[PDB]
Formats: sequence, structure tokens, C-alpha cells
Amino acid sequence: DAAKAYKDYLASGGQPITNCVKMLCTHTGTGQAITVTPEANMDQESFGGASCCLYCRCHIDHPNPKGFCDLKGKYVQIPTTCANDPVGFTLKNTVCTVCGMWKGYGCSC
Amino acid sequence: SSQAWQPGVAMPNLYKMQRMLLEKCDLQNYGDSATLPKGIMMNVAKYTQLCQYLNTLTLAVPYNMRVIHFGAGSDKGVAPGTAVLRQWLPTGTLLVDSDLNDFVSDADSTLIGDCATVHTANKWDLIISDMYDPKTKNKENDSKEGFFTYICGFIQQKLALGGSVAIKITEHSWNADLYKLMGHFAWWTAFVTNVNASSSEAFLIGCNYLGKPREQIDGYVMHANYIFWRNTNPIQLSSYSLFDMSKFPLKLRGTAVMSLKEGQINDMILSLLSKGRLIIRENNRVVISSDV
Ligand SMILES: Nc1ncnc2c1c(C#Cc1cnc3ccccc3c1)cn2[C@@H]1O[C@H](CO)[C@@H](O)[C@H]1O
Ligand SMILES: [Zn+2]
Ligand SMILES: [Zn+2]
Repeated sequence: DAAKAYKDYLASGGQPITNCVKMLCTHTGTGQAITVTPEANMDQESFGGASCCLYCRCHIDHPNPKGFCDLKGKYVQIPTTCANDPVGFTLKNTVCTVCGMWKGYGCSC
Repeated sequence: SSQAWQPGVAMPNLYKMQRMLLEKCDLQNYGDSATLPKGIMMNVAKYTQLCQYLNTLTLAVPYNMRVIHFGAGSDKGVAPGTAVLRQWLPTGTLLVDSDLNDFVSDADSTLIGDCATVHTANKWDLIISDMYDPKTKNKENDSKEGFFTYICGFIQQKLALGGSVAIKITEHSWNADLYKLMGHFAWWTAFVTNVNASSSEAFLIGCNYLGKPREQIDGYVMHANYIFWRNTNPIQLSSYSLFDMSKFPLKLRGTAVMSLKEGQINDMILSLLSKGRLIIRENNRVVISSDV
């Protein structure tokens, strides 16, 4: 399990994955977690989807049946406070199915 | 310093008309660095400014646009240029990128290997190249080849009429025929990014490929003219243009796509191509391979 492996490597004090591609945008977007365009708000940062996926970065198979990555080809918004480890944040958090925001970060449902 | 707010500076038509001997490039701003925004990669800033400048040109933007990006992998294993392109292009445009070494990309399809191994039975609407070998400067600066030979063939054989190109060059990484091929377009220039103004880097931008020469260009003379222009006109480094992104995405004009025989092409059609109002190619399914 790579997901559990990375969570443990962070807890051991290891440096988070770097070289996550941060985009330039107006920071006036909807704030939703995953979008086809950078939708970061003033409190968020927008990153390339492929660069923030552990399974894409490590050149391994994805945790799905059809080899579909929901990040690749799209943009993931990360809270600026958690911007030093975009890969970890996506691994540790879920997206509200109805409002499109992160559960616990911008979800009012 | 009005040009400091622009994405970059384009080669004036006056310097193109000259006939200069090639000389070494010595830039006043050499060694300087643009203070990039907090945590923004250089390729992100560079590609962003390039796309900003391209928005001022008469690019054809058909539905289901076909875009190909060469040399799209950086040493970090990611594809910063592809990220900007996907952000910049209309939703539904086919984006394919390639590089010699493996990398992770947000593009629809990624082809790994020497660019000469890329084969496609399809014409394309936009061609972007960042291909560059840091060891291509091997002691007289003569016309280079390699991936340039492929690029010129790709332009002449796999670029839809009315399509556009943006090919990276430097002082030593350049090609004479590519300069000549810029005359086959309705409009061309050399674009320098303000973030990378300290370098000899520039993007040869051809707009509205016409398939035949409207302007005869000596490749060797033109490169010397570009080198002369850079040596005489210092460019202030600037990342200011990166802070205005509201109008960044490429306006989708729904440009017409028509398959036309070469005999059907006349002056009226050429005027349409020159204005970014027409693309001539097949609308079939896109097939692209990377030999192994
Ligand atoms: N053929 C290629 N196919 C795909 N991508 C490519 C290349 C290439 C070349 C070359 C090359 C290298 N030595 C040579 C020596 C004598 C003559 C010609 C030469 C040509 C550079 N790139 C990528 O362009 C990015 C920008 O630096 C880099 O990521 C680099 O990986
Ligand atoms: Zn993935
Ligand atoms: Zn919710």
C-alpha cells in the first residue's frame, strides 16, 4: 500500500514530495476541490493534477479498477496553509460529493 | 518602461529587414534573475507569458482543436509547460505532449522517445516546442539540426493550413531552414519572455501557416539579425504580467475546419487563413504513435 506508506514516511519526519506544479490564476474561483480550470480562491492555491497524485508521480498503478486518475488532466485546489505538501493533502482528505468542496475545508453541508 | 508590464518583447520588423553578420551574444542583463512569484516554477511563468502574447495574435481556434507539445518534460519529472497549455486552451481541445525521457503529464496522451519516432496520420492546429539540449553548442555557431530537421518536416507535412507554431531557439540552438519556413506563414516574429529576458532564448512564432512562401528569408542572415537585435536592445526582466490572469484563457472562436484539395485554394482562401478564420485539414480521428 503506497497510501499508507506515504502517510508513515511523513510521520517519520521525511520531507514531503516537491515539484508540484503551481499555476497562476486570479484566485477568484469557486474554491471547489477538483476542476478543469484553476478555481483557487484567495485562501487556496491551484496545482496541476498529475503532479499532485502519488500514484502518477511514483509511476505505479492507481487504486481503481480501470486505471482512471481523477486528478490527471484537471486542477486540484489546496489550502495555502497545506501548500507545502499537496500530495499529502489529497491523500488524507475527501471531497464532498454534493457541493464539490473539500470535506472540512469549505464544506457547509 | 511600458514594456515591463507586457508578457515580453517581439522582434521589430526593422531588424528583420537588415543584413547582419553573425556575432557572439553578450547581454547586459546576463546573470540577472526575475523574482518569480512565491513558489512558481520558471517554466510555468515562461509558458504563461508566451500564451499571453499568443492571445494578441490571429490564432485559429477551431472546435476540437489539435495541439502537440514537444520537449514537454523537465528534469523534475513533471510537465510545467503542458499544465499552462491545458489551462490556456479551450475545454475539449486535444493536447498531446512528448519528450525524450519519461515524465508525468496532464496532457491527454504522452509520447516518450526521440521526437523522430513520433508518427501521426493527422494534421495539427498548433505546434509548441521546448526541445533544447544544453550541449548543442558544439566552436562556430552554424545552423543546427536534429529535432529541428523533424520540426521543419512536421511543419511542412503535418501542420494544418491556418495553423501556428512556436519553436524555442537560443544563440546556439537554432536552424536556418526554420527561419526560412517562417516566411511560409502570414505573420511571424521572435518572442522573448520578460521573465527570461536575461537569456538568449526566444520563441519563433509563425502565425497562419499558408503552405507556400509569401516572403523569402535567408535563415543564416535572419538569425544574425535576431542576435544583433538582442545585443543592441536590453530587455528589463519582469514578472509583472503574471499578475493579470483574468483574460488568460484562449478565446474559442469556433474556427471553420474544411478539407480542401490544394487546387481549390485561391487568394480568397489565403486571406481567410491569414486572418485566423479558416483551418484546412481532415476532421478524422486522431491517431499518433511512438515507435519502440
Ligand atoms: N529529441 C528529443 N525528443 C524529445 N525531447 C527532447 C529531444 C531533445 C534533443 C536533442 C538533441 C541532443 N543532442 C544533440 C546533439 C547533436 C545534434 C542534435 C542533438 C539534439 C531535447 N528534448 C527535451 O527538450 C527539453 C528542453 O531542454 C528537455 O526536457 C529535453 O529532454
Ligand atoms: Zn494519478
Ligand atoms: Zn459539501
